[PDB]
Amino acid sequence: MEYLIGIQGPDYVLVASDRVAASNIVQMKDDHDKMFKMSEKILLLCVGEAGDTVQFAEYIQKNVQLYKMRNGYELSPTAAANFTRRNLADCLRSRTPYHVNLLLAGYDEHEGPALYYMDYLAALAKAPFAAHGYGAFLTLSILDRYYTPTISRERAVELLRKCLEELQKRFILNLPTFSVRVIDKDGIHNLENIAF
Amino acid sequence: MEYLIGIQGPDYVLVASDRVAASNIVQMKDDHDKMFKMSEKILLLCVGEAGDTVQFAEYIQKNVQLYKMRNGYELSPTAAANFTRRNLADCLRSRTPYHVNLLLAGYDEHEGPALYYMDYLAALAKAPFAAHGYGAFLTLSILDRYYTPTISRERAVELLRKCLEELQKRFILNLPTFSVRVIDKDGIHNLENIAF
Amino acid sequence: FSPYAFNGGTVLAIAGEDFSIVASDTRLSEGFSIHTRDSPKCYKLTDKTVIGCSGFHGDCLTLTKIIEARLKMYKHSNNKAMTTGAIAAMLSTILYSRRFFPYYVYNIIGGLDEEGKGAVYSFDPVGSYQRDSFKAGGSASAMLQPLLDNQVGFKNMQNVEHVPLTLDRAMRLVKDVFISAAERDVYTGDALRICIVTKEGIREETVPLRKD
Amino acid sequence: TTIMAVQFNGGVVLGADSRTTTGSYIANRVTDKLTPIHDHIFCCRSGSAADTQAVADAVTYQLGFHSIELNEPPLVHTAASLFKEMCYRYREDLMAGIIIAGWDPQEGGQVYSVPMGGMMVRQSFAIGGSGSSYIYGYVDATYREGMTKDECLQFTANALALAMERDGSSGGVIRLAAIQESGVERQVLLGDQIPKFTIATL
Amino acid sequence: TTIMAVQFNGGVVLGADSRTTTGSYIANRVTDKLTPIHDHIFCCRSGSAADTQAVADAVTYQLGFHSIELNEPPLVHTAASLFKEMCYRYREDLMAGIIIAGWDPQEGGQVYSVPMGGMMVRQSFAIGGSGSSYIYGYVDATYREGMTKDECLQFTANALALAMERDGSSGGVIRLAAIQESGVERQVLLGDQIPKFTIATL
Amino acid sequence: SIMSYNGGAVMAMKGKNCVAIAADRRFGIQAQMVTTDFQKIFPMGDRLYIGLAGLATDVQTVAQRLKFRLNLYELKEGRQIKPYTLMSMVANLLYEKRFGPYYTEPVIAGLDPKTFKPFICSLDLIGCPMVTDDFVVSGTCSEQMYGMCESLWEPNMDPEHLFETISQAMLNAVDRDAVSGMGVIVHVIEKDKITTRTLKARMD
Amino acid sequence: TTIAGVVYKDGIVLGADTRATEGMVVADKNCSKIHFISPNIYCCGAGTAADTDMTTQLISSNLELHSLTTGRLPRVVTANRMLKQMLFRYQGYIGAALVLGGVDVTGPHLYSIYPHGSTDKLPYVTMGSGSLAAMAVFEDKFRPDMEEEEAKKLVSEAIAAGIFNDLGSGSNIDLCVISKSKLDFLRPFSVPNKKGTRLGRYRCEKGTTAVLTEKVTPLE
Amino acid sequence: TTTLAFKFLHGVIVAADSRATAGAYIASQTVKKVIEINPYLLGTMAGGAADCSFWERLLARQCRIYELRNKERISVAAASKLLANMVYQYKGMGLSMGTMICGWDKRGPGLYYVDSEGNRISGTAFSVGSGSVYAYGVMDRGYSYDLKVEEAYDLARRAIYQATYRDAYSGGAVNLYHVREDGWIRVSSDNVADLHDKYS
Amino acid sequence: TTTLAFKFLHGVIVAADSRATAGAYIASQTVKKVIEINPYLLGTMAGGAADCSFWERLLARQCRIYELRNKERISVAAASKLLANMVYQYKGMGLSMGTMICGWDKRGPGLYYVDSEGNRISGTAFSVGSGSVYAYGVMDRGYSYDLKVEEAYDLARRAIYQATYRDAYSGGAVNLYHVREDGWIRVSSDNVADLHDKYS
Amino acid sequence: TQNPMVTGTSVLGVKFDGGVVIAADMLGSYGSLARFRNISRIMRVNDSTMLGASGDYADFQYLKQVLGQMVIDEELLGDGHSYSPRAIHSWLTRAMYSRRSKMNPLWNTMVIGGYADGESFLGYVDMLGVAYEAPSLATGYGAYLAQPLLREVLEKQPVLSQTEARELVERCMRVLYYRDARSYNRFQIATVTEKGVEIEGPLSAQTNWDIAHM
Repeated sequence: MEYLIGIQGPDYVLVASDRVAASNIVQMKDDHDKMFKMSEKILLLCVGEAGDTVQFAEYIQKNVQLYKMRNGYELSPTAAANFTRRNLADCLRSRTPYHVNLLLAGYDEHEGPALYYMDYLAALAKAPFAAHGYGAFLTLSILDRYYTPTISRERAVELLRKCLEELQKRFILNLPTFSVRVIDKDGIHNLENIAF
Repeated sequence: MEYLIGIQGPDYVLVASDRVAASNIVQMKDDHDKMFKMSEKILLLCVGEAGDTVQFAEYIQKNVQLYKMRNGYELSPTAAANFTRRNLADCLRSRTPYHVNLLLAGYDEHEGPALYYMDYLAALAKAPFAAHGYGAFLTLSILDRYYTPTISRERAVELLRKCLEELQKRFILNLPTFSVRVIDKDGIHNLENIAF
Repeated sequence: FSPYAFNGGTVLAIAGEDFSIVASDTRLSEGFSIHTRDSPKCYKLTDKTVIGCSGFHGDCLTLTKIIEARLKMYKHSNNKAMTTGAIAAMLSTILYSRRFFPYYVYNIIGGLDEEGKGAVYSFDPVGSYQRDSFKAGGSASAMLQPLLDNQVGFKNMQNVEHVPLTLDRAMRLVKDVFISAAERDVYTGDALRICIVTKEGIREETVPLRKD
Repeated sequence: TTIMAVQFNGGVVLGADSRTTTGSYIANRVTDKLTPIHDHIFCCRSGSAADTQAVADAVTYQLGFHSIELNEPPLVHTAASLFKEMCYRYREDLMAGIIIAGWDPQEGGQVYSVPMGGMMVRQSFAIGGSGSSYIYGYVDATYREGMTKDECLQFTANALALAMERDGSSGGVIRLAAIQESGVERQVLLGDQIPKFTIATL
Repeated sequence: TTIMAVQFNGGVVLGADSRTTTGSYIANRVTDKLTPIHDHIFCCRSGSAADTQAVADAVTYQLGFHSIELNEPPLVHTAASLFKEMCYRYREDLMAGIIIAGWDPQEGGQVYSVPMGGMMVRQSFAIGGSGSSYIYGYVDATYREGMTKDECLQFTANALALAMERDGSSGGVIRLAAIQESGVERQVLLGDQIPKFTIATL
Repeated sequence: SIMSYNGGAVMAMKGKNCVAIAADRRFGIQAQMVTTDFQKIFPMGDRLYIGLAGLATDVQTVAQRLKFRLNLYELKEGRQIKPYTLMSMVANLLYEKRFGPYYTEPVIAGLDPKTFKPFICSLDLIGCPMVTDDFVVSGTCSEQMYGMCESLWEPNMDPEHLFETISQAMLNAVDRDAVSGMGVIVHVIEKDKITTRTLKARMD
Repeated sequence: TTIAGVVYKDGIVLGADTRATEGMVVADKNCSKIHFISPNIYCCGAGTAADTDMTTQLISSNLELHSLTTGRLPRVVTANRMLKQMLFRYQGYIGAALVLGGVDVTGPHLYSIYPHGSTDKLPYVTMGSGSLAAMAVFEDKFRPDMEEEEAKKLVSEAIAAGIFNDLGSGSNIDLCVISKSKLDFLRPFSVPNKKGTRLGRYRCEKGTTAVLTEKVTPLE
Repeated sequence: TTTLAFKFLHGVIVAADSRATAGAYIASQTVKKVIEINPYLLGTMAGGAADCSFWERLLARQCRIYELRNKERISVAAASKLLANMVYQYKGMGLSMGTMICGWDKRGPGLYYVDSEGNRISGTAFSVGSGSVYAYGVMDRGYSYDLKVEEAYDLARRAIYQATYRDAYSGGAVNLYHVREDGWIRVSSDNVADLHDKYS
Repeated sequence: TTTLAFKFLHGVIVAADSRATAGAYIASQTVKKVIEINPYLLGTMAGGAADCSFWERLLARQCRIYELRNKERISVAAASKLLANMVYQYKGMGLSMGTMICGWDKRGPGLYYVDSEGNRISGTAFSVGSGSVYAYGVMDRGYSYDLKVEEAYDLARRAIYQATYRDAYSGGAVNLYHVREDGWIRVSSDNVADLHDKYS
Repeated sequence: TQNPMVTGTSVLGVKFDGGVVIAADMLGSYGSLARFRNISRIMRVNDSTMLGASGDYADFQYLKQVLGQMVIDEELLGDGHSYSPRAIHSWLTRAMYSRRSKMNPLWNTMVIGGYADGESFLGYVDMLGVAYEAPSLATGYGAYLAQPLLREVLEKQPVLSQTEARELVERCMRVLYYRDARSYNRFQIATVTEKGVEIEGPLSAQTNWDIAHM
């Protein structure tokens, strides 16, 4: 199972994900990237079925890039999150349904930071923090107990470490490295990878 | 999945096993012991079904201890390995079959060190080295390439580290600590636990 | 061949300071037909203990006879009648005896304890039980429970006097919730039998409900 | 359901039961299982009530349009050919055993049996439905060649009655029909008119 | 399989087919389905060949031992009671429809039908087996009270023949039997002796 | 069951010259809560609201498609849609997917745009409308809502009295249901104002 | 659901119960099962409620179009034909068991249409979960060419039989008398079931509910 | 259901919820998930209500008989072994019970986890139930062996409260216990609604 | 089947076995599991013989057409993407193919793993087949990025040989390839029986 | 049994002023075919009790022979103690339930009619062990077709006379013949009063087929 996690702060949104690409019982990759850049200030985290995630994530990416190309401006985090929910919901009862769970993080100049949670049945929900996978059951209560709306960027990273540390001591799966990014007014920044 | 491993040297037999006791998706224990002392120079490593292992391993232990009590001498590694194969094979077609995979390590004064491999269908096989579990597929070839019959005790431990290190980089499961013991003429010795 | 059948029915229990009420509808059904409109689901155990049984009528009859026999056997060897708490404890073990072919009955024991206070014990098919203030079982158990929590336990109410439940007031409530349960639950109807358990024996009442 | 059709010199004699059941409940006890396709062409229906009604409707629409274009009375074999085509083409869906019977100037009185699969066989007499199993030995020992129109009416009524008494899916009244060059002679045999047969007693 | 038993004044008349099939292949074409339980008590067998043979053997062992202890000719009803007991007790395993028929001094000629479930009903005549479905309407319209021993032999042969011609599991020869106070009269009706009935031709 | 996958419950009550509509705020997959402020009631006019319970994905899809049609309808013939006409529009929309329908049971509550007569109704998944003169419920705890509604509802209730009745009804109904709760929102529609309040409910 | 209909001396009398249930719980206490097809033709519906409503809405809309084109009074055979041809084409997927009855130029006609597409033309029919109870009343009291009041009495008795014996039937009894000169839609025609009067008043007093947030939005 | 138990420097802390659920309908909000085997032994319940209740009661009877025969109390290791051997005979039959046996014997504070599957492990911090995954996170993040008694109560209470907030089959009130050398004591029983206003 | 590929400092090393199996009977001991897409591109096969062979051949045709249209060779990333998009249309239909696309383009040595499931990952050391688990162990234990060309050959050879020794569906001969800047070259093809006498 | 073979249809039963009347057709069906047309489905337990059964006929014969032997054993003692109708109904319930608990039920739905100490008894016992008493019973298809008519008459006239009950039972048989496809037009009628049990028949109902023309 793959692991996704997002934390929205006052004027920034921190996201992280595992870097493991596994086949049967072996970790084929230890530095796999599960984050897809949709625009300058929009990040799409996707997990799920083998070929479904990349296939779906890249389709949404191409359309969001196309939007800016012909319009000049970029799609906002809210509009991008609704566009992807519509697409995913249109394939639900279709011939080829996408089994993907995802988090949409972005930063709008007028709306501030935004974090969206979307399950495989295409139900869009805005939240202060969210997680995906089997490791979300062991870390959602950690966030619940320590998250505060005015949490600083330095404290957000410290909070993220606690969750990731819980997975190392309680999860049966082996997830050693994590990709950590942050989106704010300046754009998307690549934070140091958290490894154990 | 649990992991067992045994390596027989010129006049000693080294064994190791994971210390994880897992329920559903969480590691309930991180220092669980899977080795059962049958006698002064006999060790029984057992893995498998929830209550089957302990239930079966303790039954065999009690009978081996009883044997010495009424006879004076202890059962030899070969005799103990045949006694446990008989018991396991008698329950196969019975009402309550034991789903346990195990390794029997011991040291006889006249026969030297001995390592036995027994699967859940009760097929006894003597070997220079053996392993059990899903992690045996990723470590049996490592042993194959580096094991030599005259391998020293210091080199045996070094070889074991390589196998355990392979699990940390390739296995999808999280097995951080391992119990390491060695049986020779002096008896059973508790080696330092190998952790990562 | 299926050994079970849903015959509907709904038992209600209410404990008071010096009383106990066990009410239920008298309709027995099968599928979409009505077997009989006169089938009480309340059984008098002792002189201060009354049991209500809903679910598979076949199991209801057998369980009821087993309990009656057990009460007589206990009196023969202990020279005294069984108390409500003892009957509840004994019933728990009787239900767990058939753990792998359980009784399809929802039991509710309502009587008085040793101090003369109203005692109500709700049960689960395999034997799990606990003492409560009030309890509802059967087809309309999820329809009445919420109302009792509100009207008897004063849940979700702010400034309220929390006045002690009296026999008079309890009688009104019982009749009212059963009237509402007959309008929505198709298994509840015909008549309502009320069994009041006080210190002066057990009293029985009967109120007519919707026939359709 | 029990349907039967017998042929004689003049034309044919059709007859059936009137019971329409759903499990053990009789939905209709006075059903008319004898449908007129044309002036002298009838058809008994057995199997599925909606399947046979849709098939009989389609054939009736086609045969009438075909009869108007040709400006001639349709042949009985053509009506059987139209039933056969539909019953074979949709043999996986439809569940109908049709007996087609009638009279035409070119071949006289003909009875065609079109069973479930969609084959088509001409017979001197035919029986279908679930109740036909009980009367195979009786129509074999009782039918003779050279029967008159009145003898066919009695023989058909006797057979249907014997099947109705043994079959749970048959019952009600007996609806007979006589087709000739003249026209159709419909008639119902109610309760006491139904031929009776004593029950072995001890 | 088609078995039949009819009773008259003197005694009874039993008859059956001789075909034993396994799917579409005839394993035995001259099978004797009429088994003697006692001197005047016979039984027709239908259903499973091994089930009915084991049941008939058991009854025969019990009835003979019972008849020796009582020092009296066994009653036909007692033989039916022994068949009924076994067929009910092991109704889940056994697959046998037995017709018991015979004669005794206390009740004369009696026919008892013991169908698959294990119930037991006395009749003036009975029919069993897979081929009996085709002859229900014929034995209903043809049987009359007051038949003689010779009339029962013809009526039974006619019915069995009609069923054999329609049933795939019936065929071969017809084995009749007449039981009376005297004894048993066994007789076979081969190929040309088998009653014939013309086929409707066009 | 597919309808109890996300949980939820909606309610509608008729007053004297007003209507009330309430719903739970919990959004969750099976036994795990994700958010506690998921919108279930959507404004379809100034005094026309619609509640949607069932599959969360279908709740948003049906709510978005209904707005699409309603918007076009109001532009075509410049007038606000009538409560009864909206129920027909929804039924039509639901019956379109007769064989493989949306998993949501809508509840409509509002007042007429020219007479302000209270109107409440509820449809099934395939679009079977059902107008009542008291209350309508929809959700996982429908049995508990009926019990509360049947014994608390009174004819001709004023806005203040109506609010209390629907509040107690939903509050006590969602407390006996595991997959429903996490807060209650109530909309009391009057002739000149719309009062919206969140209730003090349990968070377990 | 209990729907029934009979053909009296000079017309058609339809009747049905008013209870609508979703599972084993009463959803609607006053539902309408008698649907309007045309001025002289009405239809009773059983089985799936959504299917019966949409199917009768379509056939009635088609008959209205047909009636405008020809400029004549619609026939019951036309309605019977349209419904049976539609139900047969959906291979029983549109569970709509209806009791069609009306009066045209050829007199009063009663029809019973099943979900698969089969139709029957009888003097009296019953449909629904409690159809057997209504049939029992029709099998013991129906007489050919009855008076209007006698037909209304028999139909009421039939509907009542299903209401008090079938768990899926209940509430009131709606009737529909159709003749050559009139059409009386009696809703309801009988209210044999009455809800018991509340013994207490649990009126929620203002301030009993704790509020966290509140917002008021004025309108025009 | 959410039950948790951890042994620090001052004994064992045992907490649990009080919700019973029959499908999706809340059957009860006051159920007792902790069983007082004896003065120095506690047992938690999770899974099958009837199963847990019955076998824990049977275990209590065995413990009482054991003390009468040898004139001494049974150890925590011996008590849990008795329960493990008991339910092992009906292995695969469908029994559903996850229990935590806690106490204080000759080897100090003892905490064992025993289920119907066949597991019987000793440890320092366990969590059983459907809301056990959520309790683990909060527990482990604030768990220390040197934790003060008051701090240990707040930790256990908070752990259970967060599990009821996420798990739909958990809620009611948090019943807390404290196992010491002198025996167990009922610490508190706070409703989840009251804890919500205190933690916010 | 056992195929392995790793990219060190001197290009990519590609090795595989040559055994084909139809159930438990050995169909062949000389099957080619490496496909020469073009002079600078290689493709490995594992799983469905007909599947791999057909889609890799279709990929080769697309690569050839791509080079004629743009007058330049296709990259390793673009080639693997073409194969990933190809087999994604028949996802869930039963296609069984695990392939490794190796080559040398503008970004240096490229190694991609593509299967019928939908995976398309780039990496430095992969292993596909039923004997892939055994190859991983030996490969990883002796794999270094600074490995000399001769050392890289021995590693790959030994890795495959140990996999055929443990895996019943692996055997035959080890065919080795070496991808460089100038293109791939067939290094060697040693039988497993001859390697057994050299390693012992 | 697990699979019922030859079965009988519904059994009607009504209580009247001074007795109980029970009716049932004499037909044993084998699937949809009417095999045995002259079998009795009503039995006389003793002077005050009579029993009617629907369902598997072979199971009814076994119960009839077991019950019959119980009455003989009880009459052999001659101590002034005979089984009442309620005691026979109680015994049947326990027997039916015991068999259903062993997953080998007696596929029968019985109707018990009796008259003891000036009180008429009408009991019902199904195959699952579900037992109860009522003023009028109807098994199988009688519950949907005869019960509605019987209940309607007992709502206006709770107490009926012998003639009223007898003629009301004949109206139910006529309706059963019309709408039940597993029924026969030849039934039996048993009545129990203070004088004992009286089995009448084979009777037939008078049918009308005027709707065939219309």
